[PDB]
Amino acid sequence: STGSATTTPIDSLDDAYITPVQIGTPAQTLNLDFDTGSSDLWVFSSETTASEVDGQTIYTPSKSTTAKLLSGATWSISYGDGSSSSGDVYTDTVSVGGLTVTGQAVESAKKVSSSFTEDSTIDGLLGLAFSTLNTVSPTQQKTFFDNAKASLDSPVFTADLGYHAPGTYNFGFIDTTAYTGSITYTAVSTKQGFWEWTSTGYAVGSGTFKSTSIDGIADTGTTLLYLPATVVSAYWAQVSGAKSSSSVGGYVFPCSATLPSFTFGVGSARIVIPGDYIDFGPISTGSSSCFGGIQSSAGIGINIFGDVALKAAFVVFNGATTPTLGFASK
Repeated sequence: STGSATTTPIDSLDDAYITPVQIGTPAQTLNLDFDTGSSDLWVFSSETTASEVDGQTIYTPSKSTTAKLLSGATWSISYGDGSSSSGDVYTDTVSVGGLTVTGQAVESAKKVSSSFTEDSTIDGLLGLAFSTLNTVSPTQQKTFFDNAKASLDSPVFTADLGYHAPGTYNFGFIDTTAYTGSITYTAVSTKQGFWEWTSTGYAVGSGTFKSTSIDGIADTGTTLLYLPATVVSAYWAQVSGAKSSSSVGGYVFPCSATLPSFTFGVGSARIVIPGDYIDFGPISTGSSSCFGGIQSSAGIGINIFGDVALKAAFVVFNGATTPTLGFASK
C-alpha cells in the first residue's frame, strides 16, 4: 500500500504545516502537525478541557463505531518549546492520504498548554520519530508509520515541504518526479529516538564550504534551523546590523536586509537554503527588526534541522531494518 497527502503551511511564515487525517468511523477529519521529532499521535477531543479549546476541530470517540478505550493507558508529553499536553488513549482507524491503519493509538487530550489552545489551525500532532519515544504508559504505543510499515510497498515516508506553498507527505514510495538530481543517503542513529544524522559541513552565501561534522535531528515539527553557536555567528556576521538579542530570544536582523543563503552538507552533496527562507518577519507587528530563521542550539542540547532546512530538500525517512535519511535538491 501507499498514501499521499498534501501538507499546507498554517500561516504566511511557514511556522508549521498541517495535513488532513481521517480518524474513526465515519471519518472525522482533523488537521495534524506531522512531527518527525516526536512519537505520539494526539488530538484535541471531546475530552479536552473546554476552556483550552479555541477553534480546533475535535475528535469525539463516542461518535466512532471503531473507537475503543485503551483501558488504563495515559500519556503526557512536553516539547522543546515548553508546550505540553496529556490525556487518555483510544484505538481507532486512522487514514492518511488513502493509507489506512487499524488499531492505531489515538491519544485524546484532556489538557493542552496555552500555545496549543492559541493555535486554532492545529488539531493535534502525528509523531513520526521512533516508537521508543512514545509516552503512553504503562504500555508504550507505536507510531502511525511503525504500524503501517509492514503493509507499505517500501518501508519509507518522504517529506516535501513547500516554501510559502503546500507540499506533500508520501508513505510507502519515493516520487521520482518530486526532486532533481539524485538522493544522497546518510546514516542515522536511533539511540535517542530521533532521525539523528551528521551533516558534513556548511557554507554561508557564496563562501567556501567548511568541512565539519554537525550531529543533529531531522525534525519537521520544529520551525527553525538550530545549529552550534560558532556556525550561527558565522552566518549572521554576513548580515549588516544583525545581532543576538537576549530580550527577543535570538538573532534579529534589519527587515531591510537581503539575507545570504546557507548550505549544509549531506555526505559529498550540498543542500542550499535560499536566503528568503531564513526571514521570519517582524518580531512584532510593524517592527523593522526581523527574526532570523537560523538560531543557536547552545541552550537546547541538540542541533535541529527544522523546517527551514528540510523545506529546501526532498527528504526520505527510510525505516528499513537499518534506518537512513536521504536528501535531494528540488
